[PDB]
Amino acid sequence: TEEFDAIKIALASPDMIRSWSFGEVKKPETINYRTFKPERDGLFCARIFGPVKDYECLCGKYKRLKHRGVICEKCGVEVTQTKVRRERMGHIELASPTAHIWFLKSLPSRIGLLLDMPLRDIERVLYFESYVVIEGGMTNLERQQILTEEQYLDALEEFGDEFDAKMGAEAIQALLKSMDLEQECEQLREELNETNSETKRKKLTKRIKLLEAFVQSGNKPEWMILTVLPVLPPDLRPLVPLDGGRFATSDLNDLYRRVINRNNRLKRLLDLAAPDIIVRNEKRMLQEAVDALLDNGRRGRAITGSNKRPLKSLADMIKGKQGRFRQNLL
Amino acid sequence: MNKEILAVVEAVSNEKALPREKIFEALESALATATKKKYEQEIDVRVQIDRKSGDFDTFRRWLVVDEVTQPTKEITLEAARYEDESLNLGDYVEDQIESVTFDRITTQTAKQVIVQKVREAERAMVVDQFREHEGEIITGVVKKVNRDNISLDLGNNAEAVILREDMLPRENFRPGDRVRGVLYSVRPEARGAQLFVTRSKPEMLIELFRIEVPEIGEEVIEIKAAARDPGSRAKIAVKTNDKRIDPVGACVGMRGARVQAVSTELGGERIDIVLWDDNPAQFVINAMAPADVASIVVDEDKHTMDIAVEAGNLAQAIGRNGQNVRLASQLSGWELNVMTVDDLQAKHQAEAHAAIDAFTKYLDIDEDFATVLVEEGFSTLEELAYVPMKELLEIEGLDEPTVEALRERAKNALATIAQA
Amino acid sequence: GPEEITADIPNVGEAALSKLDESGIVYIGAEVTGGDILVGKVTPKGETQLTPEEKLLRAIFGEKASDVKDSSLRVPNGVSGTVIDVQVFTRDGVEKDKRA
Amino acid sequence: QNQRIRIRLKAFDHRLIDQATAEIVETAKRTGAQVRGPIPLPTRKERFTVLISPHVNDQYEIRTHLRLVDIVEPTEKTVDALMRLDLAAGVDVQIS
Amino acid sequence: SERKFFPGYVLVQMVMNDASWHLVRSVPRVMGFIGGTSDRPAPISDKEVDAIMNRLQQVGDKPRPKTLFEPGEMVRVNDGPFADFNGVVEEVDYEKSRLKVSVSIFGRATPVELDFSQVEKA
Amino acid sequence: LGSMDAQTRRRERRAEKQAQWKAANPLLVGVSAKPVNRPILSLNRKPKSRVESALNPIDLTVLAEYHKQIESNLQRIERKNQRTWYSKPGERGITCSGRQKIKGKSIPLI
RNA sequence: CUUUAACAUUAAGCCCUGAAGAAGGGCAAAAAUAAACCAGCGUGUGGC
Ligand SMILES: [Zn+2]
Repeated sequence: TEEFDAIKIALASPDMIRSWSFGEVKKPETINYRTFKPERDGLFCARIFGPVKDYECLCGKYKRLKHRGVICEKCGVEVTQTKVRRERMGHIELASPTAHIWFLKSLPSRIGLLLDMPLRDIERVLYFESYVVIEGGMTNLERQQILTEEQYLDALEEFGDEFDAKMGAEAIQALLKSMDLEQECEQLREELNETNSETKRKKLTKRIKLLEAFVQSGNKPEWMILTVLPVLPPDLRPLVPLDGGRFATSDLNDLYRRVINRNNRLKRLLDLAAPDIIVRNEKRMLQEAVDALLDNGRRGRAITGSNKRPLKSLADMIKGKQGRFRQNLL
Repeated sequence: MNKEILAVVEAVSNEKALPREKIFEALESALATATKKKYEQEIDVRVQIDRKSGDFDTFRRWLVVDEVTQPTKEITLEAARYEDESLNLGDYVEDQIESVTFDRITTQTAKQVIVQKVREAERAMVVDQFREHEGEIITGVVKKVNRDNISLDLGNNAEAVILREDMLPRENFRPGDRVRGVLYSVRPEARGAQLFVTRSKPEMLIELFRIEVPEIGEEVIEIKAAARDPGSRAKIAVKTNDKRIDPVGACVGMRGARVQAVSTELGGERIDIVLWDDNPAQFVINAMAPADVASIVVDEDKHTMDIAVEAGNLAQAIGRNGQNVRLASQLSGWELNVMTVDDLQAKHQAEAHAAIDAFTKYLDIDEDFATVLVEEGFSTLEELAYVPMKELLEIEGLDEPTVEALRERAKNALATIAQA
Repeated sequence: GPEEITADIPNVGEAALSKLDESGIVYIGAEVTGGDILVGKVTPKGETQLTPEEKLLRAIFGEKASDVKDSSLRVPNGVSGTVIDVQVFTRDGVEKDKRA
Repeated sequence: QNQRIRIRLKAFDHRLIDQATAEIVETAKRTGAQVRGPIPLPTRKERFTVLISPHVNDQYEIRTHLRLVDIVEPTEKTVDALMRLDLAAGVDVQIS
Repeated sequence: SERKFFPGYVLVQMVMNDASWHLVRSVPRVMGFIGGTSDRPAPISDKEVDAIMNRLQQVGDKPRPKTLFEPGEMVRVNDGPFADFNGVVEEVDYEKSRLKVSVSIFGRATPVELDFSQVEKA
Repeated sequence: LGSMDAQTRRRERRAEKQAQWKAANPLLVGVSAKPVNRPILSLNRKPKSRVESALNPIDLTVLAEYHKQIESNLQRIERKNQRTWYSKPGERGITCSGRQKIKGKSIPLI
């Protein structure tokens, strides 16, 4: 827009994401290309994002400039310009919650600095190798104490319904909002007024400056974990028109297809009362797939057929000598 | 040349019951369009394509005429003598063989001519279905229940459509229900819906009274007028020819057992079976069968039928929104006004006061002559100048130049109102 | 529908068709410049026909040509010269054009 | 073709059901086979009351008749015409 | 179609010595075991194996295909002149093998004697 | 004897309005539907018998045969064209190459 | 038993605006969503 002052930034709430989006992608297939109409509820669509041509239903009903605004029912497509195809977001509702990769691996670890917990412990929680304890109560165990399967089994012998121990991203999500914010600040300020050792004062001033900045913002510790993941307007990652047959795919489209396939398979496995080992493995696969989507560099894994180069994730479209600061905005 | 055309013919080679030589005639008519008027001016062509060998015979001819105009197509009487009198003025028969030329535009318009021939053949098939089936009671099982219409297979691989405005507002059927309807509309040239079926038009009620009561079809009882408002209220007029049969008492039937079954078809819709009369006022008196009518003043020049109702019988006569008496209007063909005691008294006093004001203002007359014109029964100025003089010369106390001056004043008043 | 190598191109003059022969290909040795037609290629353009019977007659009788979009290989801008050699390569199955 | 075919036929009004019986005889004779019946029933009265206000301190007899149609050798056109016909509202054409 | 119940997972009986480990891992298309930890895969629980052997016990039919049928159920008829029409059955004669089905035709119940193979149970 | 309409009692609520306004004024002019736009179609229905329509319903079997003929002929022609245009070359590979390139133009933007 | 029987039609609301029984709405309740017609990115080479 025009006549705007300072740019503002903050984290993004799930309800903010539902305020953004214009439909929920469900099918991992791009286009049918028998006829070159886009498939409904795919990564491309017309009811979700917008009209394929200008001022036309996908069904091909209303073709006149004096019918603007009223949608079709043959295709559900609002008759508008194709510029709308550049600007409407989309959302995907995940089966399991999912850890953001930047806030895990910026290395000052935001989760680890927030919870006062080392990074490798949080890593082997998120990749399904351990447990944390969430309000153990009348229990020998403490809160941030982590276990293995054997200590978990022995605790289930001991305090079988007392402690509440989970694993995966839901466990970290449980630990985040279970923590208050004012009490930690006042307790650690009193402890810094009761401390003379220097390195302890360094770490504690870091932690209370983190907490004071985190409270003086608007946001919350729930929002570092994803629940609803947004997708880019499909003109902004276009499908390459080849000459003869098939269309050449981008990198983002392959990554979204992999994520949506994994999400649908996990949702069906939750629908059929699967055993626990398989849903643990599938949640680890989905966490790794979103970590492959947001930044391919921390796990240099996603390579395509006939070209064993790393695919360009969303963070690779900003950094470097070709991202949108050095390349296209200067 | 002949191989491609023969491949088209063998490709379009339908059954022997389907016309295949009309395909030859249509494609040679397309060739005659692309060859006769080509491209602007001005020649003639004949072209005939055999079916057995598939070899075109394109005789590029000219029209035999001895006319002093149009020299571009003329053949005189010498070739008629060479013909030994088998041709006359207008025909073209000679034997100059010309090769068939092609073009993008000629092949395009030949495609257009043949596909319009095929659409006319589809039109011919729908009309051949429609001659036996001009309009009938259909009883079909639904194929698809869509959100706007349902379709019916009526045997031997046919289809009929009926939308939601042709049905009752509460019809929601299931697969396997023999529903009954009336074909009413057809558009064989249109590619879309071609057989319109209804259930909520009064021709369905005509067909119900024809199927139910036999003597209506046996030329005893004459149903002339009908009107409905579906699910709620309807009226229908019957008239006997044999005086031995009561028309209302038989069309209602014993205990109303017939039309109540018709009320099964329409869902409680109260159908007033009344007697047709030639006098429209007495017909409207007969038409309000669950009501009572006191008096009706009919003025068809003003398109009014003022109906007087008795006191207390207003709600049963009017009903909901004044519709059924309006349906009685649709039963009468004339505008029947809604019946109300005090409103019609106010309307009659309005007509009387308007007549008095017009007589005292626009005629330049005295009070007694206007009193005579009010008491005669003439409330408008239209029946004072166009009326014959046999009713005006009999007025006592007025001679001939005075009544001629009064007719002149009436014509001047009508010219003043007509130019106001 | 397929594409043609015919010399029939709408919306162009007669003079640009002069260097072409009747088969749709410029002669060996015609000195052309930038912009003229080397090889005349046309594409079908419906756009909306959707008739399950008309497409049967168009694919045989209607030339495989109903409405035509120009897709002829033209000379790029600036370059000039003299056409010294033409090669024609036909798939097994299509009958060869007379210039081939 | 389920050749053992029974039909009972209800009659409130004798004229309408005689008309329908003549239509059944016509649509059975114009398809190839021959029809039998009716062999009618005598007067079977009904016990049906009316909705009338009681007196502080119509009809009683409903003449209904039955008719019988037996078919032992049908055709496909006969049962098709028995499944493609129309009737008057309020009467029964129950093929037992 | 015939859907695989778990896409891309195999349930395998073992006794879990290290020879069994290196036997399974020396099979040309096998990715590693899925357990609670590496070097010791967790065995699956007992109520889950009972629930996964129970979810393959629904393919047992005959009874009751057509020969055991209740009265008072609106079903369909596919044979005779009443082919593909709905109707309410009145009684079920198991001895005579004749269903007395009143087909709802013209908004009216028409009773007729039919067979179990001549009707469609709906 | 019901008279349980909302518009009726609302008109009875505003009876003073129609009592004051209709002093030397008409009451209502409301036109209905006319039988001119209604085809009666009642010339003859005596040969239009129900049992004759039972023996003779409507028919579009020839339409289905014609449509099946069109579909079968078009399927044969398109199967032959997609058979000899997307064939597989044998043991040696694609014996030519596409080589198609598109240059640029100077396109104004008025 | 002395020369053909039959008057039927009981169901869908309440409120506001409006010259009305011309029309415009909300709320107690719900099955069900042809055509005449303007006009790229990833490798290599080389240069500075
Ligand atoms: Zn649409």
